Amino acid sequence: RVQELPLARIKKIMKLDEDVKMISAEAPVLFAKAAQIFITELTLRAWIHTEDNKRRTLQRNDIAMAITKFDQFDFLIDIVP
Amino acid sequence: IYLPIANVARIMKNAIPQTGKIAKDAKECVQECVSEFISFITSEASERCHQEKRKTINGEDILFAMSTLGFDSYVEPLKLYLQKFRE
Amino acid sequence: KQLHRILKRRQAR
Repeated sequence: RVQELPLARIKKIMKLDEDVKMISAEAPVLFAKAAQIFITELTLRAWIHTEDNKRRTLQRNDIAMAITKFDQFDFLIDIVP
Repeated sequence: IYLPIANVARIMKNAIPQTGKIAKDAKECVQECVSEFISFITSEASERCHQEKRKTINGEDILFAMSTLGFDSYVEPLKLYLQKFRE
Repeated sequence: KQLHRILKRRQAR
């Protein structure tokens, strides 16, 4: 269940931001569900490339291909080598 | 700094066919991507709060940042999740 | 939609 994701870790990531001072209780909760949605959509889009290469193992290059192709993942472009 | 790999892997495995497999470095890659997602959205919300001279990142700030940055489809499921969360 | 936030994240560094 999404409720199982650790809110303390989400808050820690949030607190890396240089302009974050205080965080509401509900912000990490929202990010937990958003993380599930995001992982699911990114994985499904990477899996297109897995199957297009006649493979059954999702590989890091499949994720990189999904990042470069889809506008919703533009923000990940600096992760791609 | 990262969500637990077991949780990331479970969500990933639920997304693909039951016979599919996921390489270890692909799970780690998605782990990195989802911390970047949180940081990216947070940066948008935090600059807005700073411009408005507010000290607390609220839930509306996160949702609005998602809407601004191309994740508007997340807003409705997130509101339902949070409302059932606090019910 | 993401371009300016992507840039600003690079700019903050």
